Amino acid sequence: GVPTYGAIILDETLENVLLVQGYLAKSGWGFPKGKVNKEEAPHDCAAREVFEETGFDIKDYICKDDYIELRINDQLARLYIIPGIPKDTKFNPKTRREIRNIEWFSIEKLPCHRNDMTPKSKLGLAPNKFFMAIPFIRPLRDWLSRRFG
Ligand SMILES: CC(C)n1ccc(C(=O)NCc2ccc(F)cc2)n1
Repeated sequence: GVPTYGAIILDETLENVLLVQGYLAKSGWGFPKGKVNKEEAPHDCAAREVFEETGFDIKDYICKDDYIELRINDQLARLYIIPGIPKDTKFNPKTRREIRNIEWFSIEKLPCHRNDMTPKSKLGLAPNKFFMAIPFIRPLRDWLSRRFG
């Protein structure tokens, strides 16, 4: 699969993260990210996808070594960590045909796993609108503890 790049943007307090909500298959909440183009450097793809989805340019803030990367079903997703962005920043996507809404979420309230259905003796996981963000939440909380305390 083609690698994806984007950002985990936090506010000044470090307790909120910015998620975006797409449509249809991308109908839940997730970190802003997208597929890398031919010859495009990972930091440039992250800034482009982030600016396409939020209107906010992270180029002057990206730190090369500060990211979380996960391999999910043989697709690599790397989100550069971008703290300290004021909560009153005006985010607007470029294409409202792709992004429904953009919101800050409390990190501590976000789930870091989906729930089973052991109540119902049924296998699998219950739907959760934060499905795409979930895999990054525990690695983020651990990264913030290490790098900030
Ligand atoms: C399996 C399905 C649920 N899926 C695939 C990708 C996403 C996702 O990333 N959702 C949030 C999102 C990010 C970028 C964007 F441009 C629009 C929406 N969700």
